[PDB]
Amino acid sequence: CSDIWALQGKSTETNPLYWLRAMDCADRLMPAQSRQQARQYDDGSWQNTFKQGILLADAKITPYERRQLVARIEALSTEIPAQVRPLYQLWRDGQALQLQLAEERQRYSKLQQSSDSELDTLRQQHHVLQQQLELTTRKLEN
Amino acid sequence: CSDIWALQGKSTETNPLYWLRAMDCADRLMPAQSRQQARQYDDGSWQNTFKQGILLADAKITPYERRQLVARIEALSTEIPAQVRPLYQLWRDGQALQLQLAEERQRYSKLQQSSDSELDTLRQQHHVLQQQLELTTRKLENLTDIERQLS
Repeated sequence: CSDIWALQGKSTETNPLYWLRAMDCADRLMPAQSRQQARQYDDGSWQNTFKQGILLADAKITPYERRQLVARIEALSTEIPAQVRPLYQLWRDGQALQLQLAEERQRYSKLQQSSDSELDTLRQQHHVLQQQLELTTRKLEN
Repeated sequence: CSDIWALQGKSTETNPLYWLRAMDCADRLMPAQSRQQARQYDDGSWQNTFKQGILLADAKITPYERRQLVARIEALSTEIPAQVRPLYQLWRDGQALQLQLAEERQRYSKLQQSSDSELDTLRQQHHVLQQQLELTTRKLENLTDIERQLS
């Protein structure tokens, strides 16, 4: 696994077995090691961007980091060798669905926040309205 | 792509490039074509069960159906060869996320319904008490003005 990251060349890039190993090796790393290793692959070529994505995906990254990860991976989709596309696609779909999950959890968090604040606003208003009514009833008796 | 599903053997089942090609071909089928193909691989072996899962993955299936497909191949995951395991993990995690998203959307649907019914009732109560107080306040104002002018 120590040797797989440095491999370059036409014969390596177009081999689905290479990228499968790379992804396998990344799963074996500790999240902190994945983040650190990904930093090496910032040249901007599709090969390094893909390698960076594979490593960065296994790190403890933020949802907005993954949003940016997904975007960079989608941008280079046309340069992915035809043989590798089905593997790339499967890995990308995995990153995409993790993003959707993060977005759904955010949606739920916004609904639970807004509903609670709206409910309690009404409950404070119910307290004022109830007392003001009973004060008014009292003043009518006087 | 029509020939790919029929293959069997040690040279094929331990072949990551074979399963990759299968997943690729499954993408090029319509749900009706997927279902018909899946019906022919139901012997119960890990090979067939994996095939079925791949075919039925994008067959417009229910979350319950998805969970069953996942479950059948998961129960035989130890039999999957070392060369194929990394690819199986990718595919399973994709299905696992889909099941998690189905649960999440169901959770959101429940909170949406429950909160809307609780808010509607409380909004209705707020409107009623507003009108009540306004009618009572006006009465107080009116009656006070009469007594004050009298005094």
